[PDB]
Amino acid sequence: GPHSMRYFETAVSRPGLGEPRYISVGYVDNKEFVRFDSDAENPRYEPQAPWMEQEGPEYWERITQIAKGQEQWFRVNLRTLLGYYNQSAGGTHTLQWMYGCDVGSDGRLLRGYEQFAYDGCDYIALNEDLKTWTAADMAAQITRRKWEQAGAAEYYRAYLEGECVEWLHRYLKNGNATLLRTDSPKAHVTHHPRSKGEVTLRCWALGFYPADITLTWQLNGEELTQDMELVETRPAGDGTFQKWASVVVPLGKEQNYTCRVYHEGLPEPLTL
Amino acid sequence: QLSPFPFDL
Amino acid sequence: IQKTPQIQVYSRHPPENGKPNILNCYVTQFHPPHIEIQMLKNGKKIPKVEMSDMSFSKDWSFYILAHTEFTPTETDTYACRVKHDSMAEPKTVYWDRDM
Ligand SMILES: *[C@H]1O[C@H](CO)[C@@H](O[C@H]2O[C@H](CO)[C@@H](O)[C@H](O)[C@H]2NC(C)=O)[C@H](O)[C@H]1NC(C)=O
Ligand SMILES: *[C@H]1O[C@H](CO)[C@@H](O)[C@H](O)[C@H]1NC(C)=O
Repeated sequence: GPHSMRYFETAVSRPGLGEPRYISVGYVDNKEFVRFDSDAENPRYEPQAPWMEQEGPEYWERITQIAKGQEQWFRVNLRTLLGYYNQSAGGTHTLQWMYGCDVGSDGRLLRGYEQFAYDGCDYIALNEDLKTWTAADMAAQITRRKWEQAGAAEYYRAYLEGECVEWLHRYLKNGNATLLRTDSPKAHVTHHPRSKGEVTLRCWALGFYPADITLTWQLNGEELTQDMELVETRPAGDGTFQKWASVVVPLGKEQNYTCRVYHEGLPEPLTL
Repeated sequence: QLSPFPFDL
Repeated sequence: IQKTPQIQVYSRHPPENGKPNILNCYVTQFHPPHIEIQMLKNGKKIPKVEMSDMSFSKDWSFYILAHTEFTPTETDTYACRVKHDSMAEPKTVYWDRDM
């Protein structure tokens, strides 16, 4: 159904060394398709996804310019900020930026955002209406004002509504056969020799995609949602991820406890 | 399609 | 501001000692991005490693995924070392088979 194309470009300060390492990256539904990297022998926006080879040099050039340009912006900028934060030129920094548009299966845009951050803690962000500015601290509100003068909200909002959605609609078409693959998870349970004369049922799900997955331990319809310490959905390797669940259960009575795995790619939810 | 940024932060 | 590296370790498949597997070492929530990683085994630094997906979630936290070509043997023991400004000395995670 609906989708999202977002870009997460960062800048790391290397004052003494010689130049910040502005690195950009691009995603279409949690899937990375382009990355730049201002430290490479040849700065080039190389295709990650396979479906991005079919574009051409016409499009691979038009990009690397936008790249080096923002490089300047992340440079020029980053510096003004040690002035704002009255920090002596030496402490490494990180100016970050993220943007994109979320489109409903229907076709029209649903929401778009832009956000900057300087060393983690938020610095400023456009609001939902695409017109307001949520500046973080005093040194950041300085910017909120200045941007309302040139009309940051009408410039960026412009890119959001049309173009971001426009190109998005292009990407999906080009990589349709790949992007919409929904790999279903594989069932697996486990019990361990824990010293308390207890057992540990481990509900193992592997090779799945997308990652948004629901997973719990049961006991008669009602779900043992409290004792099941589970993991943080982590990247297996090839492309399909994995997740696991835990419930400490003494012998004999074990057979009663169960696991359940919910995921967008199953015809009937799984009960193990 | 990365967009350009004029307005210096 | 600094956020400390959460280290997770795990194989790419259920391990049955012998079969050439891919031992990962996923990181999360470290910041600033400058982090040192080291793949180990009984203390001999594993020479061949990886560095993929160096990106960041909305929480402005940079991460990575490193993996070597480990091979399970009930007698040996693997691990993953990592240095990151937001801590006095490097933390070490020896891998537990069924995790
Ligand atoms: C996904 O790939 C294409 C593009 O999204 C889908 O094709 C639809 O759109 C075409 C125009 O771009 C129309 O001309 C086609 O009639 C229409 N359907 C087909 C079968 O091409 C296509 O359906 C999708 N493919 C899959 C496997 O879902
Ligand atoms: C650091 O500079 C002054 C001290 O000269 C301090 O009071 C201030 O809080 C800091 N800078 C800003 C912009 O507040």
